[PDB]
Amino acid sequence: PELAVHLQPHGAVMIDRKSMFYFRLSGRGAQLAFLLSKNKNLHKTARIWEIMKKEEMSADQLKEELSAHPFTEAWTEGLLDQPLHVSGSLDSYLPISCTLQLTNACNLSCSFCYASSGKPYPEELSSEQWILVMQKLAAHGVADITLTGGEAKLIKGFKELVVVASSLFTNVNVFSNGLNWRDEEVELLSHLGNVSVQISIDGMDNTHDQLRGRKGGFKESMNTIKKLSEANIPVIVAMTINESNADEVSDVVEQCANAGAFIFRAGKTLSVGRATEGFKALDIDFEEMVQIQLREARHKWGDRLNIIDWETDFCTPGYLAWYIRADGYVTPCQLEDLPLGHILEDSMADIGSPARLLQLKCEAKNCKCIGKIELSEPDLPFQ
Amino acid sequence: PELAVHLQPHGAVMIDRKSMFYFRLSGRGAQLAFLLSKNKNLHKTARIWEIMKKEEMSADQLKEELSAHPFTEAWTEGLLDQPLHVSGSLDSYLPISCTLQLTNACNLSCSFCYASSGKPYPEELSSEQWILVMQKLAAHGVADITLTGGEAKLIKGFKELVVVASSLFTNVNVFSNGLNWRDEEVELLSHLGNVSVQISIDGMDNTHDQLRGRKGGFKESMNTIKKLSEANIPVIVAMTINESNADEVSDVVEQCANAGAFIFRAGKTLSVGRATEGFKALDIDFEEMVQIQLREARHKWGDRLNIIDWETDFCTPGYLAWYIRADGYVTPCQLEDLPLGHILEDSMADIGSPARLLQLKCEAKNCKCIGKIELSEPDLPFQ
Ligand SMILES: C[S@@+](CC[C@H](N)C(=O)[O-])C[C@H]1O[C@@H](n2cnc3c(N)ncnc32)[C@H](O)[C@@H]1O
Ligand SMILES: C[S@@+](CC[C@H](N)C(=O)[O-])C[C@H]1O[C@@H](n2cnc3c(N)ncnc32)[C@H](O)[C@@H]1O
Ligand code: SF4
Ligand code: SF4
Ligand code: FES
Ligand code: FES
Ligand SMILES: [Mg+2]
Ligand SMILES: [Mg+2]
Repeated sequence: PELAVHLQPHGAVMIDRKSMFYFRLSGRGAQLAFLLSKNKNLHKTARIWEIMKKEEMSADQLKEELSAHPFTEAWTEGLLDQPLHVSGSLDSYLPISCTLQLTNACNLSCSFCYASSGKPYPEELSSEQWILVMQKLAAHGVADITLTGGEAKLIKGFKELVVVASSLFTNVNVFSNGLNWRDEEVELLSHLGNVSVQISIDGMDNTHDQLRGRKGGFKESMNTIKKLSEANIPVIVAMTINESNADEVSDVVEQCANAGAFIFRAGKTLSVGRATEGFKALDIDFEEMVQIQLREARHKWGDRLNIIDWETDFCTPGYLAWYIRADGYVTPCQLEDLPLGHILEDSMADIGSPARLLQLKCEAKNCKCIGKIELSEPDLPFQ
Repeated sequence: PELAVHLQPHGAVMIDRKSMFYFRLSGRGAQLAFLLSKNKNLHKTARIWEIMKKEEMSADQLKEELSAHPFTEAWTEGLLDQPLHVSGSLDSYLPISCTLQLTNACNLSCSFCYASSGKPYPEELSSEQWILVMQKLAAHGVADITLTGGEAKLIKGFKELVVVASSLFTNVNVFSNGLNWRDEEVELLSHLGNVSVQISIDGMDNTHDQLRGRKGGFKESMNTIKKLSEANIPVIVAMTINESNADEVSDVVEQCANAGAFIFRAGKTLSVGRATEGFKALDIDFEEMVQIQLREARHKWGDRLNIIDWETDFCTPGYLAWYIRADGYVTPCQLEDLPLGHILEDSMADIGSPARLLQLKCEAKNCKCIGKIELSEPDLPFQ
């Protein structure tokens, strides 16, 4: 693991930047973690605690205390032996993960698209501006970046941008419809080494092609999955479910397994953007139909492919993750246009205002997760 | 080494956080460093460069390019194989080293004291406020902290504060007159492991005691040096030269070597604070007298003690190092009361304003280094 401690106004989190697992630290636990990362010795850390805190603590008591949870238990086995990166703020909520909508342009114009993509916004951040943004985010401790759109790789200067992303972040993911991939793009992402690709597949050939409005789209996108996987790029396949494709999940999973994909994830079509027109919620029969196929698929393909459960490493919207639109406005979530601020016009500290987050929590209509967030009781390191 | 890249408005620096050596990166060199830290392979990095830059580059050309300087040469030997910490800003100058004046209180009242120490300021930051400050500095990439005063360890809550400093920074140094050290303070700093102590010794017994106004001060302070060294704490001895002690340098060096000190540094008395009254610049005969003793001392004791040269790891005042006074005002240098800002009232970004730094560069009367600083031509990574 590549561990970091990220400070927040109500407490700190420890993050494994590689897996993006994170763990809410108690104030005491954070202090002990920092000590162990420095002196690397349970006896030394316990004795320091005794001196500074005027409280008895032996190495056995410290070991037993940390053995109370499997993650803190690893701190007694040398997990904290590498330098622990420090980031964040006690005064504002700064993210550990961001999703950057590089452009709203797209070669498709899917009738369900939550982003209403196809045409770019009249003014979008240039690749040079996104490179400025990424330097600011990385210097603030953002560890994980997703590049989306639209079709992200349509942005002029994409190659330089994705190199900057790879260089400045622990993990990069590029979301793509899988169309119009060039050999040197595959090669570039392969060599960069920390870039994954998420490809949308919405059915077998004919259903996918109808839903996406592209005859031959499935075959091209599946070929892209194969080329990426052959170049050792982790591929995540995202299938967005509706009444047309609900019965095709198991067949799609097989195709993805054969193509070498790493992860398969199915999700509902949400009533956002172009999908609002004529929206019908997935009724219960179709939802159960998906679930039985996911279960069957794990029995069959679970060895060769991670098949995600239908509906922590979840970065809480707004508090731990930001979505940055192609026009520069920052929101808690790719589904939400209610802004925290503007990435060029406002300071990082102002964007992460706790008061605004509370306001967005009660006013957001499209991100369903943010309204459900319950902050833990304040428990800060060092008091 | 524990390497970091710190962005500035005119270019980036690579820092070894352990030794505090740093190196101005060219924009190209910074890009190559990040790539090598990620894919860890000269062939992969060269090929990525070819694809993104549309310029030919083989592994041999990359190796030859980096072999042009001994530090970049190590990047072809795996120096960059651990995660590279990113910090800084393209819009303001943020420091990599800070010196925190925890209090202006002191048990002595030396007639030369640049800080005019003895009585605390009427309002000083509490240890709790300093702990808030340290979290902000560490989250902004400050790697190295010095705790000074006054006598820093007089601050209420010193033990908790120095533990926070050790926990949040790669290196901590505590400056002390060497008086009134408790056994558990020595033990605490020993166990923390990344804390050094700088002790002032201004002559042999009688000259030191006269200059410091403390009969028995030399014997007590030398005993502290011995206790600290016996506990494996690196001790730096600082001798501040005047006409009274200039001929005692070699004798002091011997005492410091015998006591186990790590570094000996002699410096001039500067016309700041209480020393302005009756100030006489060290004339040339006394300055040469010091130099001959330093030379003799290195011949004799250079094996057992680092004897610093009379008059990079020098962190440029204001641009790379901040001094934070006990009243919270930030200045470029411990000798200078001209402020960059206030650590509680102003944002980090506002304190490091490039325009204010230029103004301080031309208006500062007491820091002699800042006026001499010449910024290199702008050479930013990623354009
Ligand atoms: C906005 S697309 C951008 C990347 C790329 N153009 C693509 O389609 O894969 C990101 C993901 O959102 C999904 N998506 C689009 N509209 C949606 C909606 N209304 N509800 C749920 N997911 C949706 C897409 O199918 C895709 O998996
Ligand atoms: C301000 S003292 C604070 C720490 C502690 N009280 C001590 O004296 O070591 C830090 C250093 O500055 C030195 N110093 C004080 N006044 C000075 C002056 N006018 N010129 C040069 N150094 C000075 C001290 O001797 C000491 O080495
Ligand atoms: S879902 Fe992806 S491919 Fe379809 S219009 Fe939206 S951005 Fe384009
Ligand atoms: S030089 Fe150090 S010991 Fe002397 S008055 Fe100043 S702060 Fe106190
Ligand atoms: S994070 Fe916005 S809906 Fe889940
Ligand atoms: S840094 Fe101020 S005088 Fe040297
Ligand atoms: Mg059908
Ligand atoms: Mg004399």
